[PDB]
Amino acid sequence: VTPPGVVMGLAWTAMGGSTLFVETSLRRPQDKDAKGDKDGSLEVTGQLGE
Amino acid sequence: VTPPGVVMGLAWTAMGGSTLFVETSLRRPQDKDAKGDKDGSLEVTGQLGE
Repeated sequence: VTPPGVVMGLAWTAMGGSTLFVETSLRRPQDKDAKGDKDGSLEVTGQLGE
Repeated sequence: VTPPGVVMGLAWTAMGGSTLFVETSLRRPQDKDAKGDKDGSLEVTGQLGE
């Protein structure tokens, strides 16, 4: 069913190809300040090459 | 059609030359405060050499 925020993705791996999923999630409560103005920094993960 | 904020650009690459584009875009809502006085800091990207 792919609950919100997950998407399928094809990938041309070193052997064959595989239907790797990509996922995301909140990492803190949202309304820390109704006026809050701070960039919603992303934090990537999964053995990234630069 | 070159939608706003994109300009053509010649480049004397390592082999030949190619008409690579340069692109830009807003990264936050601008009117975070109608009175806001913060430097519109740029963020360059694309494997920059210093």
